[PDB]
Amino acid sequence: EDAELLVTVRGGRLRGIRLKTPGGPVSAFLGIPFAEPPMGPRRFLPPEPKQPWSGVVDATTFQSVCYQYVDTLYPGFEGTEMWNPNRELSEDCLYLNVWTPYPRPTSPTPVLVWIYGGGFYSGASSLDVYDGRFLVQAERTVLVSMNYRVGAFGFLALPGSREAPGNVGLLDQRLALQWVQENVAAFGGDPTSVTLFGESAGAASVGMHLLSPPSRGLFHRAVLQSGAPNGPWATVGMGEARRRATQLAHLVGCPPGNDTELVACLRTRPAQVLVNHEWHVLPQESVFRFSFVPVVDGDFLSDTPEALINAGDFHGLQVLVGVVKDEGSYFLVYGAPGFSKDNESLISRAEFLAGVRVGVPQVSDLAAEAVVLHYTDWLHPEDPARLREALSDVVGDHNVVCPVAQLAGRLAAQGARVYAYVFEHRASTLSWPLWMGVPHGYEIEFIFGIPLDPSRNYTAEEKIFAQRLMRYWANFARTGDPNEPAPQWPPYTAGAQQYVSLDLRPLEVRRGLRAQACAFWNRFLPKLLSA
Amino acid sequence: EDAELLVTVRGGRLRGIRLKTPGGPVSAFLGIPFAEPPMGPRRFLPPEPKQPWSGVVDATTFQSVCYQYVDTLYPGFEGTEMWNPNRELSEDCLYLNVWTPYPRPTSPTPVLVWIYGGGFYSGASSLDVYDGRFLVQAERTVLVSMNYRVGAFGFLALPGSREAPGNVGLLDQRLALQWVQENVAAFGGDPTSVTLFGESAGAASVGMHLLSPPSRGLFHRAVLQSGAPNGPWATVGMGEARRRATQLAHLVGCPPNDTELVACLRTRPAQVLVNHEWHVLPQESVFRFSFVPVVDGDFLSDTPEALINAGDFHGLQVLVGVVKDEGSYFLVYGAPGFSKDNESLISRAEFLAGVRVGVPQVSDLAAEAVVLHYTDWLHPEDPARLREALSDVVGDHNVVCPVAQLAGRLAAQGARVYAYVFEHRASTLSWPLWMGVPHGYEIEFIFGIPLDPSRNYTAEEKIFAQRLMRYWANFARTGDPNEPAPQWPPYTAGAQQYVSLDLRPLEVRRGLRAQACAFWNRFLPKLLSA
Ligand SMILES: *[C@@H]1O[C@H](CO[C@@H]2O[C@@H](C)[C@@H](O)[C@@H](O)[C@@H]2O)[C@@H](O[C@@H]2O[C@H](CO)[C@@H](O)[C@H](O)[C@H]2NC(C)=O)[C@H](O)[C@H]1NC(C)=O
Ligand SMILES: NC(=O)c1cc[n+](COC[n+]2ccccc2/C=N/O)cc1
Ligand SMILES: NC(=O)c1cc[n+](COC[n+]2ccccc2/C=N/O)cc1
Repeated sequence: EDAELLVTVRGGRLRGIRLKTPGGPVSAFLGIPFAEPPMGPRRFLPPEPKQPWSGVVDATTFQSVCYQYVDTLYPGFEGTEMWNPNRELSEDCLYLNVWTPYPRPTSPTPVLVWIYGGGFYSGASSLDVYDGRFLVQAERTVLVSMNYRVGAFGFLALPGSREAPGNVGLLDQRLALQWVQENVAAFGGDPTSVTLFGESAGAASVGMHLLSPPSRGLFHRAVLQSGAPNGPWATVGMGEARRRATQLAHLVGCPPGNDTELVACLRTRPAQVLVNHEWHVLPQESVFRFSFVPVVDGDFLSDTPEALINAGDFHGLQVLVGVVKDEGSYFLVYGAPGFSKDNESLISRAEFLAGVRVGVPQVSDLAAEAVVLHYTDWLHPEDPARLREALSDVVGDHNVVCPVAQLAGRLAAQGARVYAYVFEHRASTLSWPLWMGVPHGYEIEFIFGIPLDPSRNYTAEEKIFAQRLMRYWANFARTGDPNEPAPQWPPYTAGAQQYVSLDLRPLEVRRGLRAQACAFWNRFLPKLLSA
Repeated sequence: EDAELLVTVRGGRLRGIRLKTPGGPVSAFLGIPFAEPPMGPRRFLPPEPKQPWSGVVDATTFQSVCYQYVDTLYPGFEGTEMWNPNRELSEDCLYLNVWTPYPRPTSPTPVLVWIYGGGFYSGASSLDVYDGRFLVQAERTVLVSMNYRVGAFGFLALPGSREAPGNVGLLDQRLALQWVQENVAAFGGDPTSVTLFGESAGAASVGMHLLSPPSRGLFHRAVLQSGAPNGPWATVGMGEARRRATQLAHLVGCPPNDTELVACLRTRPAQVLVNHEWHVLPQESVFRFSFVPVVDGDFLSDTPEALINAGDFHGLQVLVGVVKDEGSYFLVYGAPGFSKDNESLISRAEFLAGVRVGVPQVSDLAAEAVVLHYTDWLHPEDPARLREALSDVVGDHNVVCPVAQLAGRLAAQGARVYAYVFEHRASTLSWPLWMGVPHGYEIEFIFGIPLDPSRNYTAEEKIFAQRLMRYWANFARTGDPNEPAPQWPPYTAGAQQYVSLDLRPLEVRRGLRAQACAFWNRFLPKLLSA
């Protein structure tokens, strides 16, 4: 028996595997149970901690993907299949993974904890692009990632009720963070230096842990990649969540009233059946809206994330935030009129005006025209190419860039040191069409060092670029500064608004995360909706 | 005596005067009475045609200026005094002026009619900058200008009442226009070729004659320089007009019945009325005027905006334009932090205060949309950028975008439109350089004032003035400013082409602040409704 692959955590003993990487070996503990399986009577309930076990649990492979919708838009196409479950769908999915250097570190080492995205309805820690072996080998870091319940299984809420309190998917993440504090030292890891990093809904989750006091004590730095908790999609009100919880029950057949009788009927339904109706709940066919997301309940989140962002004191905290260059294009192929991955998507003006209401759903007619005013070039009001880029900017700015910018500015002004980036390299292996640019999510594979995988076909240049980005992230985890203690990465402040661009070229500093556009979304448009 | 200087019109005989020019003489007939003096019981009443006279009317000097406020803000400053009255004030002021070539033309000659501006509260046809001798010597048209009543005397309205129906200053202009049709031929004019041209409130007046059928059959072409009938300042509703008239009565000690109140105002000396007209404004503004044309269903059957969108304008040729910095002039009269004697480098708090002063409403959220569009959010506190931005706010809202909207609607409904931006700063300009090319400082080049050797213009500016007089007169003859050479293309709603007028040859450009004007003409209007 290899002593390096045997570790004792507070619940019992574990056996791991030695993963081969180009640089050398790393120790992986994949599929460690951290909660009791949330099934049967435990569906929709907060996670119960894993009861201790006798013997040795083999943590040698990724456990099941939490039950979730599978995207069928472009079957067999790499650009969509890379995000689809690469394990079996099961409600028994509350397992986490740990990567550590081989041999185990002598002194305590800082942790990265990955929270995957997927619109709070999908995602898994087992995806190839989340493979932790390259980061941990290259930077001698401990990487942890966990599965959390998505969809109705994680975020269906009948607020006030004990059976469907909502936000249990977030509590899954919290329990995993609690697990990291009690047990990461056994893997040679430092529980006093734990950096959350996540992407999209993962980034939004990271932010909600920043705004929830019981979670704040579990980590010390944050990285928010192409997402934020204050995005118009990341939360719902109690009333909205309740209306979506019972509408799901009705299309499912519940009841054939009491909140307990309602959810008890929901528990008798097979998991696939909830997934298949999940959607038909949204008040409007849109893009960038998701049926079951965290609920502003007064518990996990005492107020809305904006109220909390604005009222928070963030001294002693370090944050790394950023977006891709073309946050918007990925979502337009999924339902906006005139768009496909298989043509140039040169839309008409009528299609642009229609796409605006799909991309900015649930707003007054006056609000929609303000969007049309600011994003139309009135010297070329009908140029199809400009209309396509403009719609991409609309839903990209509204959903991602402007929420991230708003967060970064409040954090910087209120005592946190912020660091901002725009990821602008288009991978040589990208399967999406050229007009989509640098789409949402396609910096992840470079942060995890995927180009170092000999199985893949990235250029030698892209490999060096991943090694540089891995160093930035690890530098931030250790120091809270991505800079090497070489062009300097300046902190982001509300005034200067400095960020750097990430591509094959050296770091270049720029100012403003779409400052003109985001002034519309973060300053004016809220005051239009009140009045 | 000189037979060229004697002309007989319907009302009787007049005697003119020969005037000199560096290119030869021209004939002037200044101070021709075209209406009965609107005094005493005729105050606020529509003009009555001048009754025939016996004898010879002396038409050798300008007549009195209509009673108006006099600008006392920078006493003795050229840039100020050039617009102030240069003749004595009087309610006896309804006179017009005719300039013809010398000797008088034998064939019918195209006629230009000038309507001065001055916010509908001031102005005079006698001002040096409106001297017609150069235009008519160089281009051999007939030129006419009239005085019309301004302020309360021209536009005080008690709608419905007969004692103060409003818009009589516009009727003064119409009456003079009727006078031209009946009498311009006696000077060699062609009443079948009358081009209206005016600046600022005069341009808005021209536009209103475009939209009023009784005026429309009285001219053939129109030039609107830095003004529109659809400006947020050029018209007023019936209710707001009535409120302003009654407050002015209260301010002058009149109570408080339409008949009794007009009667009491008729007893007040004219200067008393002038001293208070500005105090009936509901706010502390720039670019808003107490007594302006009223939309009452008579002169204007509807709002100028409504009449523009409904109009068929085939067979109409219009010349429209603005100067480069329409807003800068108006900020030294009240925007916080501005002066002509400093660089006016304002702070954000001043810029924000200056937005409520430039765009008098809405009361709460509309102000927010303006500051959003006009802030550079990478440089939100740069004073130089804020000075320039508040100038754009005032200029766009009040002039540029009303012009752009009129031009687009007229073009898309059958009119041939020519658009210009005047971008030359005169070497003689007395205003500071941060004001650029201010509002009003294209006129002197249009009237060929640089040709006067007594002034201090350059050789390049004299050629520029001659080129401008040629464009305007070309348009008055043919509806096309182009010389029958880079070409001035018509302005269309899609291409939005215009030319820059400066010492360089014509340069074609697209868009009269297309982005800024989308906000003012498309979004903002909808915001108010909801
Ligand atoms: C670009 O493609 C979109 C998407 O539809 C295509 O139609 C398929 C038959 C196939 O050829 C793929 O390229 C795409 O999936 C086009 O939008 C469609 O247009 C048709 C007719 O107007 C309509 O019936 C569909 O409903 C439309 N789909 C959507 C999502 O709007 C678009 O016209 C194409 N643009 C081009 C060719 O310039
Ligand atoms: N629960 C559902 O049925 C359901 C259906 C569709 N979507 C939206 O999915 C489309 N989509 C839209 C944008 C990006 C990705 C994807 C697909 N990801 O798997 C969410 C839930
Ligand atoms: N009666 C009025 O509305 C009114 C408005 C403004 N002013 C004075 O405004 C100053 N001003 C501002 C801009 C141009 C000229 C002048 C001055 N008049 O010659 C007088 C009367």
